[PDB]
Amino acid sequence: PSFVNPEKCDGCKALERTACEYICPNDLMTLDKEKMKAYNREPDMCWECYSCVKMCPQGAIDVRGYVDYSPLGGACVPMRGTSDIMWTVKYRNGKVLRFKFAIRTTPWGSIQPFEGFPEPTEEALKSELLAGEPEIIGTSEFPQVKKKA
Amino acid sequence: PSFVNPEKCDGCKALERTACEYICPNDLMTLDKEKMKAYNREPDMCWECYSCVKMCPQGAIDVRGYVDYSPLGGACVPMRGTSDIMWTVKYRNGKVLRFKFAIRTTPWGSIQPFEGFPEPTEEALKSELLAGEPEIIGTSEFPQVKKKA
Amino acid sequence: VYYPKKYELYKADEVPTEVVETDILIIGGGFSGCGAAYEAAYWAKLGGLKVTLVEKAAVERSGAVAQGLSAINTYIDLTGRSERQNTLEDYVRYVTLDMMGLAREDLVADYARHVDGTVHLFEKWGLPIWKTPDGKYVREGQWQIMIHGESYKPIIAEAAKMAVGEENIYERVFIFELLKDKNDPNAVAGAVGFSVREPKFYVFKAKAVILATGGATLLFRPRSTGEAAGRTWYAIFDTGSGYYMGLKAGAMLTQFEHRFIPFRFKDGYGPVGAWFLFFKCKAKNAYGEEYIKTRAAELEKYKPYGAAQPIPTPLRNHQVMLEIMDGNQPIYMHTEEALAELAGGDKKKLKHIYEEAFEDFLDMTVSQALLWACQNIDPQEQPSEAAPAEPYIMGSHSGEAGFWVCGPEDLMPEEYAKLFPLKYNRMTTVKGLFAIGDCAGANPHKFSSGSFTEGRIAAKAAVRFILEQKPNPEIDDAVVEELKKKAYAPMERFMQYKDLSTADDVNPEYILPWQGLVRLQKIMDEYAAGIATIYKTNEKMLQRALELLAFLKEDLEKLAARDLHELMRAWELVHRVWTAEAHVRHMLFRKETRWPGYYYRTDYPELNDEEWKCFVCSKYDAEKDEWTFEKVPYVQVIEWSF
Amino acid sequence: VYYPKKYELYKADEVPTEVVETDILIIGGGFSGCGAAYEAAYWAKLGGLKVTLVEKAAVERSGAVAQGLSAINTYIDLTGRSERQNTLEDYVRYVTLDMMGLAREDLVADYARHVDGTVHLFEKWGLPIWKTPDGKYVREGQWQIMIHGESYKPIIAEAAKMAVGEENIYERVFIFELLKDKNDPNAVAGAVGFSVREPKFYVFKAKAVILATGGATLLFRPRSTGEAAGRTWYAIFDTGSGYYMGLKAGAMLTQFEHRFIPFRFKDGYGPVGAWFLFFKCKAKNAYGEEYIKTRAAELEKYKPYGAAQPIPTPLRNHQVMLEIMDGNQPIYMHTEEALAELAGGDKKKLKHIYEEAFEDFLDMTVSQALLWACQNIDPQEQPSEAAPAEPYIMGSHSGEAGFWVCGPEDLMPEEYAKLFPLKYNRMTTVKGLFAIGDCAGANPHKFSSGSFTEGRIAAKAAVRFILEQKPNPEIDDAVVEELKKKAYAPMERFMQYKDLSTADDVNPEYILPWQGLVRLQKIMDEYAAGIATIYKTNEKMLQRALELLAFLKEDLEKLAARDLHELMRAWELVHRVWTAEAHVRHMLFRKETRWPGYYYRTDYPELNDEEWKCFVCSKYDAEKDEWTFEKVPYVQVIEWSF
Ligand SMILES: Cc1cc2c(cc1C)N(S(=O)(=O)O)[C@@H]1C(=O)NC(=O)N=C1N2C[C@H](O)[C@H](O)[C@H](O)COP(=O)(O)OP(=O)(O)OC[C@H]1O[C@@H](n2cnc3c(N)ncnc32)[C@H](O)[C@@H]1O
Ligand SMILES: Cc1cc2c(cc1C)N(S(=O)(=O)O)[C@@H]1C(=O)NC(=O)N=C1N2C[C@H](O)[C@H](O)[C@H](O)COP(=O)(O)OP(=O)(O)OC[C@H]1O[C@@H](n2cnc3c(N)ncnc32)[C@H](O)[C@@H]1O
Ligand code: SF4
Ligand code: SF4
Ligand code: SF4
Ligand code: SF4
Repeated sequence: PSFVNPEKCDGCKALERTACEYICPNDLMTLDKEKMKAYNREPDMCWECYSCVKMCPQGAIDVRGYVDYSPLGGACVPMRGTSDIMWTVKYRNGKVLRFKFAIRTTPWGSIQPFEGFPEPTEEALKSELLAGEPEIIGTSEFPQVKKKA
Repeated sequence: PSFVNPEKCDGCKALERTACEYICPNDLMTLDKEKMKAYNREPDMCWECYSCVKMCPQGAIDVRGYVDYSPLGGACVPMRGTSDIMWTVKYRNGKVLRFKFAIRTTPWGSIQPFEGFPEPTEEALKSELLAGEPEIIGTSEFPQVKKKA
Repeated sequence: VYYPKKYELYKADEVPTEVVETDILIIGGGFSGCGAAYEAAYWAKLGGLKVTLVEKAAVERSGAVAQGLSAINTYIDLTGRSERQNTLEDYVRYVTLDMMGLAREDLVADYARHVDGTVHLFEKWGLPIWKTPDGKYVREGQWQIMIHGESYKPIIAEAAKMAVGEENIYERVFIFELLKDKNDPNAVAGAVGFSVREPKFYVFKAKAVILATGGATLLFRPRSTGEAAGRTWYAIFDTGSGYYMGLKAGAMLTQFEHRFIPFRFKDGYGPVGAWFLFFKCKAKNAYGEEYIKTRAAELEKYKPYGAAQPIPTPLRNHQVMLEIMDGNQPIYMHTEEALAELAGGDKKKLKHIYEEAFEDFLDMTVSQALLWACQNIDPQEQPSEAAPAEPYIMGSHSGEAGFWVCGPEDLMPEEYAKLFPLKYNRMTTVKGLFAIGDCAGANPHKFSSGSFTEGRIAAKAAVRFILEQKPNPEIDDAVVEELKKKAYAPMERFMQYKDLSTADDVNPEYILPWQGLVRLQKIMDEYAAGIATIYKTNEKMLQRALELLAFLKEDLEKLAARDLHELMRAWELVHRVWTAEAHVRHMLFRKETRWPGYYYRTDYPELNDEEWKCFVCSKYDAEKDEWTFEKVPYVQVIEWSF
Repeated sequence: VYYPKKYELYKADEVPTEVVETDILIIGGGFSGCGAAYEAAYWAKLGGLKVTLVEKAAVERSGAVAQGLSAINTYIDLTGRSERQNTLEDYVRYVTLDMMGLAREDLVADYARHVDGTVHLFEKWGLPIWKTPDGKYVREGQWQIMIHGESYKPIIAEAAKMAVGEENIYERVFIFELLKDKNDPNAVAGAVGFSVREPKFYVFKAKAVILATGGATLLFRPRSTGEAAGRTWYAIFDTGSGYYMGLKAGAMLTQFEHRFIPFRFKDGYGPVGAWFLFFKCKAKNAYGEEYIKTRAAELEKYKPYGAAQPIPTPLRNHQVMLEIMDGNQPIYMHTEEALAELAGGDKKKLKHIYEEAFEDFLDMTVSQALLWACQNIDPQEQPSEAAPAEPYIMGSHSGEAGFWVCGPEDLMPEEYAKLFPLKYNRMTTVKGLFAIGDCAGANPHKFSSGSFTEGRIAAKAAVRFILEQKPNPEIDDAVVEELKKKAYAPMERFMQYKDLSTADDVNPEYILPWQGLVRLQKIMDEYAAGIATIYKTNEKMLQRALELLAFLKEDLEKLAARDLHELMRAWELVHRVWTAEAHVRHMLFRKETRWPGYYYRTDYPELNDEEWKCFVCSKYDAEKDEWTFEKVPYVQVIEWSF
């Protein structure tokens, strides 16, 4: 499960919103108003999805494998950018692996949902065609499927 | 697991020791110096042996069946005396059962460990005889057993 | 187990209600939900319709694709953009055979003819797809393509947000029940929910509601019960909410007995799709036996399913189950031999495929890479153990559990239209209520692309439904008030009975969410073909499960919650309990074992194509508190032969 | 899971040491320990010897008999005080056959000839034994007698307290390691422990040490993993402490592969002895079949054990397992049919046996009566489900795992004396170190009366050893200090690394006791023939278990503790891990399946009397970190025939 490093967490007090609290799909990350530092409120409900880890601007969050089957010592640390993500995998025995993968080929927030699409019409609303079809499918005509005689 | 009723618990008034904390075979019962009331500190380690329940002079301890398999509503309440013990079993459906069983045929603290036993001797120390034998066994002599031919 | 730092308690009467009026309400901002929001926004313009998306977490990372995905499991390729083109008829046949003969082909062919467009849009939006030097999409197996999908969900979330508008997206709002037309017992009118960030009760009034909550997990006890109870293979975030609210409303469920048992890397549950299909990895028992071969004979009895290629997943599972029953574990995925064979002595090639192997994990299930690191397992040197996880209920993946939904006018046969009052694509048996993704049953193998696509389909149909029928349901204010009281009842119960014990979590008058969940998991694990019995069950066990679930359902009326987080956990439990009941009743009704490998009815061990080649559909009537079942015979809709 | 209310931290150097000098140190104040204290006090007078008893809890209710017991399972009756007289030869035969041929008959015959006297003393001391109108002890089965034993432990505790004196009983002191003679590497010199009520380190210097810590539970994952993880059938209070300290000291273990799987009422694990033997209850599968009938033939392959009467318990379990594997659950104890049959229409008779039935539960496992109450189960109306629990390791009950101990000079054959430097009754291979009750292996079926009796036997032997050999052990102060540092290391580690995370229980540099325990349970459950595999295992699985236990053992060096309670929990975990390793190594060594029903080696499925009719004994050498195994052939000591 995820855990927060007290030394690196600043409670996102210099930001408009708390990144980890905002991103967690299972509502586990929350702030301890006392310390003004985050923590995982229910670790056994953590999916270890690393969303909080990737979005923490201070890199204060890491993941410690579930105790049920994880010997101590291992770690996977991501450094997510805009077009790619870097990973460092550290083995219990000290071995260190480094990887880098692409994550997006276009600028963030650049999607134009219906770019090139014609306007919808009442007539089209009655057909089987979805927005952009049939051309977005790659064919000039809507794909046909043989019904059993 | 066991649980303490706040309304009946007096953190063991002025007596010399805290009954529940003293008796628990798994060291679960303890006092919250703040409230001056007891509680089970680790319920998933409770054997539901009812030792704490029986020994609480205020009858402030009860047992709520493990949630894993227990529908709400059932209860077993003991009233332990000196020569017998009474039990009341209440079903989830309202059914109520009452039993009473003997627990001791002699006064408490009346045991004389070696009553009537002869004094031990260095010679006797070398035999197979235990304290009180062979008399306490009830046989005409120390029990013999046939060795495999 | 949950131990809140402090209390966050509210009484229903002190919580403000926020009423939101909209035309189309989409419950769940996951892959299918985002697909619906995206497509609805396009057609909504025809009537100036309002589209609203409600998500319990944050759309940017919510749902099954939170970590991203390593491949898009459904891409037909009708023009040759990938390494392998396929036909729609071949795809439909493939899905039906994998379902052991039972699939709504009108629904399968429908999403399949649309899915490729969705995939193309995904790439256009920025999703990096693996490509060969020639520029073709890299195939994993026959139907999937590899992707650099760490940001798969964020990209899709952005598209949905740009389409519908941020002001139409409600996050951190948990929907727990639907609302029906006051003047029509079989028409939806909206839904109710509550914030998990502040004290606010939500009442959504809508003309059409689309269920996109994902499937259900944690119904069954997992193979890890401590912290790792959180390592469910499927999305731990999905708790059968759609199933619950829809079934309560009277929407019919179908194939709810069809759970999915995933065979994955043990404990971490890393993916095996790439290892099997791409890296050509072999699975062997503790004695080096490749059971897909040594257990081939056991599949001959299944005709023609056992001779299909690929072998149906439940049958592949059955082969490993036989090994497990014989006690031939550990079962190994021989990654070391797969990499050595693929590299062929070329060290540079080895480094490349080695990196590809790790990306397959780091882009989708980091826990497996973490497990390897903690256990000092180097895939090029030693094999990894694999195992089937506990059961999960969903309709988008290899399982087809979900609501019985209407198909397109041009493909759906009359045999399948009888139960729908209104014939709109993906609409349930409740008028105005649609179901998509995991929530739509009888049309599996949708996965990410297919789920987003099914959402697009329901969305367009919802707009058509609204403009054609001009629905105008009225919510019942009395019911809303009763539901508002129920919403916060757990908190009020906690406050009312907490003083009975010195310990908050050991009380005789209430159960906390984690306590009721532990109980549910045990019941299902021991009586409903869970891991405890190697997925076997019978009439007696299932009947006992119903008795125990009855006790639990009654005890749900005594749930307690200490904060908003736990209040949500409380309703997530309620949702799972009813989902579990429906699952048990469905398994009890079908007197055959059609999917050995997923579950076995020891009292009806054979597959019965004479009387059970039908979809099992049920309806729960809340007013009468009665379940009714009926059999809908399968009919082949698309042209194909074995 | 454990969540302390507040910290209670101490550094080793801040903790005061209390040195206690005694002659005989008894570790564990349960039934065997109290028997040792009682008898030791008698003979100790011969040399003015000091007898000390140390208990981690309170002797009044500590151990397996905390709730009391409903019967005394071992009473031969050589004169006719009960409804049925028996002979010693028949008893020895009975035990050897139940062990499928492997039992130290010299040890069994020895406690058997002494046990009746112990029982008679118990009654003398106030224990109410059920009696017929004629005044005869009421028999349960052939070897047991019914008792009104709610206060069974308190009565025995009083006897021990009256015998040794309260000034010689140390309670709330956890012993975690033995001390050896500085002057002799194979001689005991005392033990070290710590208080769980205050910061105090204990150093017990002694001439003889008697291990009476009870067996080991919670090594395997239970069938309930939430709060009910606490409902272990055997004493959750016993964690293999004796096994750990003794094996580390170099004392040889025997039959450690022989675990016991109890078949009891499901979930609550209420007793079945009275129901089966006294009430004549039948156990039937879900279809009404009495499987001890339908599965009788399957025991034919186990000649002559399978043709023995009573049928060996492991074989009874085997029949149950066959039913479970075939999917014939639930298995029911038909209490309703038993009560009706016994009452014979007599309402007053029914009321009386009904009270007897509930006493059987209320006097020993209240949870079962509570389970019936919560689930509305009335035994006179409906049957109850039954099932086998997870494995437990002990040597006093139906399991015979424990230390290899010396027998009496008049019964022990030369074949069994070879490994003992000194021949004293119940002494281990380590000079001055004795083992009793659960801690003594190869002589099971001792139960309450026999365990107390074995303690008496060892106690007299210890006094004799002291007066004859006149030992004068010297403790190594350097080792004592090392152990003191180790004792509180978990607390110091918590303080040193807690700042690495905002959550005390999610830290990368340490594991808390409950976290290490969850891990141990999962490993044993999945690889050491736990419930997860219906008690099956093989070489590969056991070998993997050793690898995972190796990781865990290394991680024990990074254990953390937040208070004294958790510090005890930390050491109890340490004790369990080594006990688990020994169990795994023993199961790996014996290449056969002699006790199907308790465990199955799928790679060696048959019982082998040609090569494995021997006791498996092992020794752990701490210095070299090596395990050595030896096979000691069984020889029939007492005269009897199948
Ligand atoms: C969990 C998981 C899933 C898959 C895989 C590996 C793993 C580890 N891998 S492979 O290796 O197996 O092959 C795949 C792969 O590589 N490629 C692919 O295409 N698909 C795979 N899936 C399948 C897809 O991910 C799946 O088909 C789709 O995500 C299903 O979409 P949907 O049915 O929409 O479910 P969702 O989880 O995305 O979203 C549900 C939303 O509902 C929310 N929600 C739930 N209840 C709610 C309530 N009560 N109120 C308000 N909101 C409420 C959720 O928060 C989420 O936002
Ligand atoms: C748990 C259990 C056990 C039995 C039964 C039902 C159930 C639910 N039932 S039937 O239904 O199955 O049949 C029986 C029955 O009716 N009749 C009978 O005679 N025996 C039955 N047993 C068996 C007996 O109880 C058993 O044989 C004896 O108690 C064994 O005696 P011993 O081996 O001495 O174990 P113990 O548990 O009594 O005592 C151990 C002591 O050691 C302490 N201890 C442990 N570790 C220590 C440490 N590190 N430092 C200091 N102290 C440390 C314990 O706290 C305890 O005080
Ligand atoms: S996102 Fe990081 S810095 Fe911000 S509150 Fe969370 S852990 Fe602390
Ligand atoms: S790893 Fe994922 S599930 Fe766990 S806390 Fe972080 S965001 Fe939440
Ligand atoms: S024994 Fe009873 S009155 Fe005394 S502290 Fe415990 S619960 Fe409270
Ligand atoms: S029931 Fe027994 S184990 Fe549980 S807290 Fe009370 S005395 Fe301790």
